[PDB]
Amino acid sequence: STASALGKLQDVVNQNAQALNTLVKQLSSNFGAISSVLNDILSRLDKVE
Amino acid sequence: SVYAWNRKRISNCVADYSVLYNSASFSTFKCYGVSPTKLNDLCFTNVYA
Repeated sequence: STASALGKLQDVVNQNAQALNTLVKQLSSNFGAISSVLNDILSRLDKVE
Repeated sequence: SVYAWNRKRISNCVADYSVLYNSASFSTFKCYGVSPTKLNDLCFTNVYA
């Protein structure tokens, strides 16, 4: 009947899931670059700049 | 004139930037966000001149 009686395991799983999720989400940050996709900046620029 | 610069819209066309790129009649050919030679593969819409 009682829910959330197993909080520790759920917390561990949630921690792992959110770590992976934010790691995935970091892929869409300019970091100062003009874009966050390699192919597009490669296809629009030249191999010096 | 300087204060009354003229605007043109370009859409629904086919563009060949290579011929004008090879043309030496232009004193300065300075492209900012893309490589001048990489214009023949990527294409856009609502070109403003």
